[PDB]
Amino acid sequence: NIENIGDGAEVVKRTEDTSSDKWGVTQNIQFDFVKDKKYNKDALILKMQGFINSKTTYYNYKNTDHIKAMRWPFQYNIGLKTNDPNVDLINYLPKNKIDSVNVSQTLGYNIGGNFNSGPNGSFNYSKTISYNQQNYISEVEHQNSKSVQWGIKANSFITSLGKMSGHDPNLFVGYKPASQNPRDYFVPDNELPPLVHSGFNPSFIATVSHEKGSGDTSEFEITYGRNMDVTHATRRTTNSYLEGSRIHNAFVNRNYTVKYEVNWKTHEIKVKGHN
Repeated sequence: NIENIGDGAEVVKRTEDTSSDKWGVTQNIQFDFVKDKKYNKDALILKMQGFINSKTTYYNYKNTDHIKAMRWPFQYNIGLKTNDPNVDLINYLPKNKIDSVNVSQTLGYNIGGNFNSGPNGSFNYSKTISYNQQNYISEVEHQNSKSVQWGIKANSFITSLGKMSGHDPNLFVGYKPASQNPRDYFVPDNELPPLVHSGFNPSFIATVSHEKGSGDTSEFEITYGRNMDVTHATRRTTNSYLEGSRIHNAFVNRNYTVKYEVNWKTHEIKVKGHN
């Protein structure tokens, strides 16, 4: 749990695993403390992994028998925040808007406080992210020196019907209903991306600096969750056909938030709370 990355430099590693069956979330956090004699600041690389269940559900609408609903994650939320004035968020990955099916990036470190969030010469330490986001797009929703938040949202779909936007109210609505079971007014699982039928496996990185001797502890709040949309499929007769309608941002910030405290001196980590 201690890796030597060079003369006067080492990485002290800690991990925290925290799950919520209520939110359907697992936070697998890697806390890599960068101890370097040539770097005048405390530094910590946080690798945010785990799982966010999609919580996709299908149900009959009110007292009807012609209207069926699909409650699905329009977006996944991944957020990190500190309330410490002595901490600075110095880099994070992914930085830019990315629609690639797979997101794989590397953070590099070179002795003397040199971080290369660009991916010449080798690194003293590296950390890699890797996640799949088929039909979704990743982009930073918010950033400042104390926080970063990504949105991984429904983007572009090709179902059995054609090329659709993640905002299109007809998205996931079936052409013909299979039965009166509410699932059956919506496209089968092989027409659904994994982020809709199963969930998201996040892989995000953030690096923070801390002014040495300004305080031994800092709190970090990490949030993992979803913004749920509701798609209604209405059976009509022209023999039966389905017409789609959407309640966009039906349930926002359905998130599991965990508060962590790091000790810069002892490299120890506690969980202070969660919802």
